Amino acid sequence: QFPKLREWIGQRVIKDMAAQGYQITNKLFESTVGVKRTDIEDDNLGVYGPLMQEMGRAAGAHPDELVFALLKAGNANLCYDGQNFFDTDHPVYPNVDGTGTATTVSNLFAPAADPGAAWYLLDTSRSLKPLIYQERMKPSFTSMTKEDDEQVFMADEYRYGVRSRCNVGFGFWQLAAMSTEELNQVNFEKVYDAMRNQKADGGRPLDIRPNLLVVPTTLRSKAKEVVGVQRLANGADNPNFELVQVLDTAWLN
Amino acid sequence: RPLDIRPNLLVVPTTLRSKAKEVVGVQRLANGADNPNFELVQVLDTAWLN
Amino acid sequence: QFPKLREWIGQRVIKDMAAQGYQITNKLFESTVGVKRTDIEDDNLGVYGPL
Amino acid sequence: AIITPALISALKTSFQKHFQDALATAPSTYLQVATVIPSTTASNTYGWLG
Repeated sequence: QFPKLREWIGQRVIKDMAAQGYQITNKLFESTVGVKRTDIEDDNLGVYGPLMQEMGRAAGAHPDELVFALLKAGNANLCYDGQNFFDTDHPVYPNVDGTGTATTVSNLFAPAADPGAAWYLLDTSRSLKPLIYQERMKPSFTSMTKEDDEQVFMADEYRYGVRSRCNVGFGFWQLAAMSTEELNQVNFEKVYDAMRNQKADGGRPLDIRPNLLVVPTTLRSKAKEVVGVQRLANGADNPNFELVQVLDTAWLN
Repeated sequence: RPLDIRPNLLVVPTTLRSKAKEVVGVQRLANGADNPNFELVQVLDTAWLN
Repeated sequence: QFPKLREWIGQRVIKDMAAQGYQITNKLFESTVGVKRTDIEDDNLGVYGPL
Repeated sequence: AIITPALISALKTSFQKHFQDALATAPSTYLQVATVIPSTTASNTYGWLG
């Protein structure tokens, strides 16, 4: 960002910019299953050859596993700045900022708040190669003649999970998400306001607009009372009703 | 991999019918609040239970 | 289900799949009622007959 | 096959600019709390009648 405006006194202080870079390399993946000729050719029941479609759906489901495992491990993997994606010591010019809250008493499951409105989303994924498959169902195969048979069915995929700004995301607050009060409202509005109160390199607000709340299946009820209930226990409004849309996923924890 | 399970039916005997309908079937809980468990599971009342 | 994807390090790791089986046998039931010939064959009001 | 890891291992990359302008800045708001009065000299003196 361009340096902030300054009051003209004496000469000028010629400043410098700050270019940033992120590097990430593709990885190779494969799942392979081997069977025998006698097994399949003696399978008169026909409940042994859905291998093709099972393998196809495994390949289709791989990206979900990759992305959500990365989301789980965000507290361990590093973002561009140099710290963990979810860390308490994200650096600003002289300042230190934290995007992960704990309790050291009750930390079981972590909800996640993701402002996906921006052009670049969170925990992005890169697709270098689509899926490709192969079989061993002809006599001339080396595997077909290596033993009785090795009728392998495998997958080939080049992928790796990616991430983005580790300040636009706040995805670790394992304190609590639901109670009569102070867990239903405090720890959620806390994340919302902390994300809306971020400061950029230079001294300008980030303009964060949290819109997605991601929780495991176990915290969905807490998330739904936090957002999705119009009235309140005492008959009043829920000030956070319809504040952010919640999504329930079973690929985390 | 996760299993997709979508509960849609709650089976209770006659004696628990009132409790089941109160849990799911009432829109206002105590002070006009909203029931989070309204119209998510359909209750089945059968006398062939306990 | 098919095994999950694995990072490529050296050689393909040939995996195994599994199948499951369940079985149950039928059972035979009955309900029996005994009535007296003279009791029902003399029934003139039709009390018996919905049997 | 064999090659120095400072030429191929360095040039086997594709630069992309997705990260550019990913985030934004707080929108302008001073209009809702202030009027714009242009000035043509060092200072502006204001005067109104009682």
